[PDB]
Amino acid sequence: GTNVSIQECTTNFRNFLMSFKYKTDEELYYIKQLNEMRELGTSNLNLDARNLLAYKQTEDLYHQLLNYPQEVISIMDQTIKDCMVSLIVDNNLDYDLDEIETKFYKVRPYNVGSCKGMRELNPNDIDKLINLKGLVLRSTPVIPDMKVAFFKCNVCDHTMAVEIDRGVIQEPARCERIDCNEPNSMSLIHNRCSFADKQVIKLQETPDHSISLCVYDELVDSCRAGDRIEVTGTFRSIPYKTYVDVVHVKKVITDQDLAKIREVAAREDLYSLLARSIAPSIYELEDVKKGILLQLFGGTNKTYRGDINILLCGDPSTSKSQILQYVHKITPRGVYTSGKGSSAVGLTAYITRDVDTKQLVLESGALVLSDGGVCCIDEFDKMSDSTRSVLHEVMEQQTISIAKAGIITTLNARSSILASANPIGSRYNPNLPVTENIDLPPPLLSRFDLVYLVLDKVDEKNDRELAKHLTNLYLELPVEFLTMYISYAKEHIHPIITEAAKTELVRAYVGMRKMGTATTRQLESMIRLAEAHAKMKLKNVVELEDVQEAVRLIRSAIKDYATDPKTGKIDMNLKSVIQRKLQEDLSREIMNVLKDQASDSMSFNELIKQINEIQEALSRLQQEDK
Amino acid sequence: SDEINELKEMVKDEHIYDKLVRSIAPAVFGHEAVKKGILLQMLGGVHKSTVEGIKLRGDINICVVGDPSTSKSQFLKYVVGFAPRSVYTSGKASSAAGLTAAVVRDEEGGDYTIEAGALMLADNGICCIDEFDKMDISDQVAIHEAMEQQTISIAKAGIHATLNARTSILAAANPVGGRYNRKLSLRGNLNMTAPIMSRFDLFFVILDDCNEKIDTELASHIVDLHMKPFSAEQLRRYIKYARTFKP
Ligand SMILES: Nc1ncnc2c1ncn2[C@@H]1O[C@H](COP(=O)(O)OP(=O)(O)O)[C@@H](O)[C@H]1O
Ligand SMILES: Nc1ncnc2c1ncn2[C@@H]1O[C@H](COP(=O)(O)OP(=O)(O)O)[C@@H](O)[C@H]1O
Ligand SMILES: [Zn+2]
Repeated sequence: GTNVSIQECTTNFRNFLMSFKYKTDEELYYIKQLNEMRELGTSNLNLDARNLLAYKQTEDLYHQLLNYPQEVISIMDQTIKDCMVSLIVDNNLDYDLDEIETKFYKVRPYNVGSCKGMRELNPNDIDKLINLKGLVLRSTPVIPDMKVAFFKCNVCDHTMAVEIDRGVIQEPARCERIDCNEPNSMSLIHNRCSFADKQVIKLQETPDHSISLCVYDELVDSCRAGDRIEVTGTFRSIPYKTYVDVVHVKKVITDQDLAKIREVAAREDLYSLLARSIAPSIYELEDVKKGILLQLFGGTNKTYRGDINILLCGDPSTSKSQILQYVHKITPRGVYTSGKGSSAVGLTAYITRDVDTKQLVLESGALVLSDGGVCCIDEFDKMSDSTRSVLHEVMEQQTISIAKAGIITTLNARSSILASANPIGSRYNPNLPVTENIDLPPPLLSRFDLVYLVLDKVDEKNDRELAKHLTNLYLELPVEFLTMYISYAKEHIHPIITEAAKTELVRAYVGMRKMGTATTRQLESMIRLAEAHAKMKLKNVVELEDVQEAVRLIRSAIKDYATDPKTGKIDMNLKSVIQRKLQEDLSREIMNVLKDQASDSMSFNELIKQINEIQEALSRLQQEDK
Repeated sequence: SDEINELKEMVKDEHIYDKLVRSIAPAVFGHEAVKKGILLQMLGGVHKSTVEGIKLRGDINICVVGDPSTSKSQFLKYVVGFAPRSVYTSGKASSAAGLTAAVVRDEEGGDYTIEAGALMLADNGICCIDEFDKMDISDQVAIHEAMEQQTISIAKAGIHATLNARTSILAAANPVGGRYNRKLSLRGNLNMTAPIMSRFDLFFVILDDCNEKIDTELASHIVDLHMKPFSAEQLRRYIKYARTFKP
């Protein structure tokens, strides 16, 4: 039989429809919406199906409804019309009822509890209500299907209206007129009938493989290529192909977690803790910790994207593969790629026409699959020139335009790029300029936001610092919180640069400008990194402290202070006479200011701000008893 | 009359040519020469037919070369987003057949049929190509006939027609050394040979320097993009009228 009882279920829902609340949170849910639905000129309701698990009896209905979803929905349609009629004229709150009474309605639950996944379903689970999620790839054009058949008698012109029931066409045998009764006289007119839209949308399903979905009526063309989708429909396989008759589609934590987030947000060692906790296997590298982390935070997206990209110009023995391999896991799911093992087709796509669909179809490459996420490109120095040409438009407009035989179209591949590149030769050569140690053209090398020069020096002292860190780690914040933090930060914070932070950028950029390769590309990093720092701070505006720290980070990443302004070479070491004179001149002025004020002494905090606009110099004076 | 007066206010004003140049891609700062050049390209000259039978080109080809920091792709994006008919494409992505003409086997028969390439699309319009110096010479050649004769000649597998290709090519490219080798002259920094250079009625090379007075203003307003005379709809209305005059 049927688990659904016609009168029992409509009574059970009637109690739910008038008594449901979540636990001002105390207000009833649909006591408010019922009036709003009568106001609406819509033809259906997307029912808040998460309410079913939020109430006791509704979950019991769900298990009962698991095998009979159609019957209740059909009953709800009449119930909706009856609810409209009762609220309009029986409650005497409205009088516009004519169109509603004659027409037909539907209801769509959208947040039902998910099932045990696609591949885990069973032959008896066919025709049962399910809930799935996935990504839409392709869409078929509008396909009409028969609903009403129009027959005209070919000898007397009499017309009949015949409607299909359960997919059956019934040909009348004789004309229904009293006089004209010629057998088989009824004829079908193709273009006097009535049709309904049927569309097939292709979904890449990730169970709680790709499944070809199906939609009907107003649900067609509501789903388009690249849409992020959750499915509430019926798993189907009929005499046998696996497909889902989509009933509804969705186009898309505790307060204790908020307390946990705020504790890390409030503590002063926030940046220190993040570096200390992001990569246990990698020792120190404070700036590199700040670098990739700011890539994951990302800037703000306005219409101007925040896709920060980083080049690791380190020596070819520093753990950087140990990072990006680890980055691919910790980050929200992206794609791990190698420049050596990738091609222009491999990154972008292969696009071709389809006979059935009569419009372009795409086979997404590595780069496109990372749309909206993060991708890692190892062996960036070994990428083919044709493939490298793609990145120019990717890192300037996040789009790729193709114009070849029979195909002219543009795509979108908005993504973040993490790039690691060994120096030319077996090791970095500081005796040559930095731009000559990197095997990348200036047009491509300029558009990266951050370039990091990680060098390894043979120092016995620093060797023990690194060695004892690793050697004891393999004897004998968690990733769950870290991902929870990043997802929280990306979700909420959209900082806006303040007036004070804006003006400092001018002096910061001009200073690098007059030292010239300081193109306007690096000015993008002067805002992109600024927003990502405030987002980590969770401050809803970008602070000047974020601005100056990011500028310092760019300076430290490129090592400007250790780079020759003449030929671009790097100092190996990065007591001097200039240190002497500065200390001497500082000491001379301190001896005056300490006594020029109308006191024998003053606080050192005020003294520093008086002259800096020091501790060693005054300590030496104390040693000399001055 | 209201349409007539609205269109008239853009013609019978004493400074309209000055005004309209400042109304091309207002987001891009500076480069006031290219704003004149493209605006003139958008109003291509009079096509003429000789009493002898020869025809004279009326459309204008323009090339722009700059350092990888000088915003030039923004001009192409603006043109393809503004022009009545326009096509955007990239250097390496494009190919000879895709640009000019595609010989494809036709349905309902065993004989071939042309398919409109990039140039045939947006005919009587502006065609835009980015990273022109990246294009192959062998598929740069195919544009030559369309640039001057405004026609495409095909003799391949049973097809022998000549197709209208009245298109104004707009291109962007970078010098051979990535940066402009300011030690040398304009003669040596460009890999474009003499034939293609002669065809471009206008040819711009824009350079960048470390002038503080310029960079401070340049940095001031590019930040305003990330901070946030005649309207863009007015220009198409004006052009739909201007294209008629034949001086
Ligand atoms: N600072 C470091 N921290 C941890 N491991 C390191 C470090 N430097 C080198 N290594 C080790 O040296 C090996 C080299 O790997 P890596 O530098 O990541 O890539 P590659 O082998 O291409 O240089 C790795 O197995 C890594 O464990
Ligand atoms: N005058 C300007 N006005 C606005 N933005 C500019 C200007 N000059 C440079 N830019 C910015 O600098 C970047 C330069 O990139 P671009 O030169 O277009 O790269 P490509 O060489 O690949 O075309 C652009 O994204 C643009 O936003
Ligand atoms: Zn009859």
